[PDB]
Amino acid sequence: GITRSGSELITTLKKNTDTEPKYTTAVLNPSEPGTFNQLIKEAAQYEKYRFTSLRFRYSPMSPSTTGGKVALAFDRDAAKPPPNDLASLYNIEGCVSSVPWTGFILTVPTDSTDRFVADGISDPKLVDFGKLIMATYGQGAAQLGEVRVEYTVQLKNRTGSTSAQIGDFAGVKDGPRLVSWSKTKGTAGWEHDCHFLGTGNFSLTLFYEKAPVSGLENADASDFSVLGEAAAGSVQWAGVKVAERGQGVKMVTTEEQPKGKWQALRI
Amino acid sequence: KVTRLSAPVALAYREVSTQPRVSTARDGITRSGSELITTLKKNTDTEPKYTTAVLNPSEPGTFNQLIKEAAQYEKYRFTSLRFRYSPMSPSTTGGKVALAFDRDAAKPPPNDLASLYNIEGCVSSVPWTGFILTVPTDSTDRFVADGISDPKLVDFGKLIMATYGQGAAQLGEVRVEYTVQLKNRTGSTSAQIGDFAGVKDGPRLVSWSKTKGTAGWEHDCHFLGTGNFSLTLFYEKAPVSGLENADASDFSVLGEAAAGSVQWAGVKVAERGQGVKMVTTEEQPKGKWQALRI
Amino acid sequence: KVTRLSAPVALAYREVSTQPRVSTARDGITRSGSELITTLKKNTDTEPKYTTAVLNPSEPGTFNQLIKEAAQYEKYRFTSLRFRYSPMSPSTTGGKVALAFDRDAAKPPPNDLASLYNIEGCVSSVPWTGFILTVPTDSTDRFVADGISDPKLVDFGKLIMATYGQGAAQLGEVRVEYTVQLKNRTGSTSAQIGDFAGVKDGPRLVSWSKTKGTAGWEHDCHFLGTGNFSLTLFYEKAPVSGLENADASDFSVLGEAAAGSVQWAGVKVAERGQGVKMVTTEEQPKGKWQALRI
Amino acid sequence: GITRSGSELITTLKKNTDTEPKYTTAVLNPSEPGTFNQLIKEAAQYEKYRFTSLRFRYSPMSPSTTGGKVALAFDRDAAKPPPNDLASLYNIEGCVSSVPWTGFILTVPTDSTDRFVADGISDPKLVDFGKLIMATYGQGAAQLGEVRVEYTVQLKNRTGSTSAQIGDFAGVKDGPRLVSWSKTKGTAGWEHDCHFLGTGNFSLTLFYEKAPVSGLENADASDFSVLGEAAAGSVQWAGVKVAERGQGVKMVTTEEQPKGKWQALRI
Amino acid sequence: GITRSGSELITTLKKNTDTEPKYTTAVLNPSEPGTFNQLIKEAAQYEKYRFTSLRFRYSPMSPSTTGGKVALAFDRDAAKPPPNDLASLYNIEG
Repeated sequence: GITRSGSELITTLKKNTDTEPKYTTAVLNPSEPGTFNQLIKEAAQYEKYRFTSLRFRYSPMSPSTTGGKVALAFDRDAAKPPPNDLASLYNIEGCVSSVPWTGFILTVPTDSTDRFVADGISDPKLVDFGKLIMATYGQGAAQLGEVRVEYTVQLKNRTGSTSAQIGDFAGVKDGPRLVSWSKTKGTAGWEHDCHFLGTGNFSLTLFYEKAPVSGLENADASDFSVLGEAAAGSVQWAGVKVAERGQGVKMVTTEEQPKGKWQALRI
Repeated sequence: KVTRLSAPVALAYREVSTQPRVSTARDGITRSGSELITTLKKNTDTEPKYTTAVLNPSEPGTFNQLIKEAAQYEKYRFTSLRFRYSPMSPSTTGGKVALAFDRDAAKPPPNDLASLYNIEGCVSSVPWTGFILTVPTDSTDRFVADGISDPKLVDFGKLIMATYGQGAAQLGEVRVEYTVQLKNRTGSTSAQIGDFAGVKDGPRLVSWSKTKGTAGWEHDCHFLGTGNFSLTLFYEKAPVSGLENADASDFSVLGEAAAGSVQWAGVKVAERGQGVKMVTTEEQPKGKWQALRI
Repeated sequence: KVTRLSAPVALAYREVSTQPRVSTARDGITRSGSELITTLKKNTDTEPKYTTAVLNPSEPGTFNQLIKEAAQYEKYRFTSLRFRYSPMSPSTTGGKVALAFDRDAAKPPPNDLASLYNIEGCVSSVPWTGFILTVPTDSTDRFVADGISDPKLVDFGKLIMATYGQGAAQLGEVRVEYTVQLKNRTGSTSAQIGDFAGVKDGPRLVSWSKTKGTAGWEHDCHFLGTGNFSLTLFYEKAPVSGLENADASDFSVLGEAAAGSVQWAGVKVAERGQGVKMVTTEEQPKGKWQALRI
Repeated sequence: GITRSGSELITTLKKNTDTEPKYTTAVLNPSEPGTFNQLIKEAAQYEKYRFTSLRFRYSPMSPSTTGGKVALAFDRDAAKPPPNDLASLYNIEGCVSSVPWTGFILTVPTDSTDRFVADGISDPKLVDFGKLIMATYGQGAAQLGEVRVEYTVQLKNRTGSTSAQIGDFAGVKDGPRLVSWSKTKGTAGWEHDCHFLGTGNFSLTLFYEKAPVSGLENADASDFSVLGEAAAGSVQWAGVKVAERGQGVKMVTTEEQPKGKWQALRI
Repeated sequence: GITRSGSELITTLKKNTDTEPKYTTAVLNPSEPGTFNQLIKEAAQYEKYRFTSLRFRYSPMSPSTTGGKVALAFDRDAAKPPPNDLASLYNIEG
């Protein structure tokens, strides 16, 4: 084995001037960028880990003239519906929400079993502890604060590999059959779907034939870079910068599914 | 007290996650609190406004984690139980957050304060601070509700909480510090199944409600027990209505009407015997139902 | 921690006026901090915004009282150095005031927080409180910049500071708690004089910048060292322009153009090698200049 | 520090049915793939080393009905012209050539100074011992044999980083400005160049506009996968499987450099 | 527990007068005859094992007037596609 130590800043939160919290539950595993954009680059050479240190601080950068709460407590079982309701939240360890005008920390009893990261899929339970959570309920106005993850990991067994990703459609069917980060659904009335399952800035590159409707548009997205035609048989490219998990981008070509091909590298 | 005081802009607390503790045979088991009973919500108005919540080993609207170990017993205790206004909202907000229990856990809250401010409990404070509440608990082997009954011989009394203010916020939260005694070994429950057979009915497997009808068919769908429930049930000629309610707590119907369908609701009662009803003709035969407590 | 907290309306501190202290020959001198490195200014916005300031015995934009005793030495230490957010602005204001150093005192701040909130330093807090910051200092005989160089082999790394908020105020101020080691006895400096002779030039008296040109006359006016400087200089056919800048820190030009004039500027650099330039024809002869560090 | 042990097979040799040897001199440094394709993957986290064990064997896999010699001796000063002539070779330790129908070994007196690998450039002398050599002079016919490098290394100081990827050409110039593995040169008479600086199986994906000449052809290459047009404005893809460092692939489009864009992910 | 010792002769190989290897990957487990025709008869009375000794020899019964290579190296993870290519092979212990 090798090791590490934290320094990440896992997404924020945003007002809530409402009477029911509202959660951003973020998942924890050596490779889940939506929780590690700087360490998901050294787990492409190993498989298994540790944790020995990891805590989340509500940095505190917003005056007191604002208030409410900012729940923040982890639940091993990093996967299952957040509740819907507080008490529900306020009953699951973690413990610790405080107001937004102060500086709090959060800590987690970490174990000691040689768990494996996801070069997929699996089951969200045998591969990673559990997701994190964060709610905040208030009404007085502000852009609360930010947090990270204080940690120290153990990456046993020397491996090495990974990426995102080339995924072609075959007139009858498709083809994602070589590491993901996006799911490509379509919404009928052809207008389509071009998605994510992972989080970070990417380098798209791809797909083609009948350069129709459009292409490479985007919606719940981060920066876009398209240097293509349209193509009616062309080539294309873009750089995303996402937001929280699952942000989407899309084309526009007819009616019913066959096309060409693509490849999505993470970067 | 004297001189110096710091009413901070902000004050706040940090509560955790109560993990539970328990005893031999002697003729009983036990417990300890950790629940968080609903909140409150502003009140930027000049008259309080109450959420009165009922107390009994099985009334989820006051225990979502202990109403799962009273399906094997019947009778209890209390030895410890207090409610804290956790305090998670700055001082730039204010008013009051009344909070005092009344044995007689069932009867109209008043309408007015003084009325409230005259019934022990005592203790409201402002929303920017952390307060606690405590209750003189007795010592009689009382029974939980595998129904219905009477809201008085089966459970101490409901709790209350008001808050009157106008400066803006989502005040705080509370729970129930407790330690119970669950004698007599029993075991059973859920949401009770009771079918009507065209000639007659059928409640013949543990209660909490009595189903009377008032002629001019408009009907009756009742309780003998007290707490939050999970209804689930009954059907055939989906008539008139169904699942309406009157002296009731929250209702949840996710059915048709049905003229042959299926249905569901969650109650949150008030004091003993609150009622809900259908509407289907004239003279009694129907279908079936099952009422689990929860 | 627990219970009670007073986030006062106002909190404030009272700092004085550090008078300095010093050692034999052995092969060195020493120091101790007391500087107040620029502030910050609101940010009533949702993305921080940084003033990253560079650290080296001579970089005034980080030492206006000690960059006067490194004109006689070359190499140092650090044994003590921390930055405090003095705290002089009521709580009726809020947000954050990031503040953490990164050895590698040169490289783009990010653009984004997490990015910031992932680089040690650690420590931002709200603006209505008094915080401190500290840095694990090493132990290698590093050299100051009588120029230019490379921003990495000559100085640890720049400091940073962000603050993101919206409630209104002129937050606070900070300095640098330190104690230095200035080995090797040298002595010299100012703002370096380097003239071009129609056939050739002339840098022949201590550096910090290299003056290249890129054909298509548009030119080059550079650095090999890092800190805030006082330019002063050069002249004759006041052409194109002059004293423009690109990968630069603050610029101060109080000249003509000149077609025979005089000029001046103050830089505040970034990491090593940032550039500034004139504009005059085609092929190299001119006049003269002198670049003092400060 | 960490450590290692050999198992590599450094290129062969090929007849020589001629009267003057002929050398393949191969350079030695923890990271020089042309001498380590399986260990140049764990020096992107350190900087400095050892050697404690390292020898080259002429495996012997070719009958005696063939003959000559297979010189094979290392020279610390791993960089300088091989000679031109034998005696020259037969005067520089190493020692040990034998015939091709036998099994020989080679060994090297290894030192003991904390030397640094090349995250570049430098000087070929202060960063690595010296290159290896191998000649063989014969005329009787065969594909002699193969060798490797018996070793055990020491990788001090914990570091971590490296590589050789999206790289666009801007009509005036290009753009590789985000991690390498290939250098794109062209040979005039437009016929072009599409290269490597790294080694492994890859997932290409990319570039486009005037779909000319060709595209994605290959030459000193491993498996190719092109699922593009040509494109005259299209899109493309391929999977390489290289050989030793620097194998090349190319397009064909005119005369003088501007085009479109590309991205090369390692995989 | 009981024990054993080898002596099996696991299939051969056959020319390859070609420029890309070609593999016969054979699986290892006390009962997988395609790797044990004499010991898969005494594991019908137990369940679990060991290994303490096991090596494969290329007996050598063919003159030198013939040549090439005969790769031969095991990979714990006794199941997954052989590659397609050498280097691929020539990178996996054995």
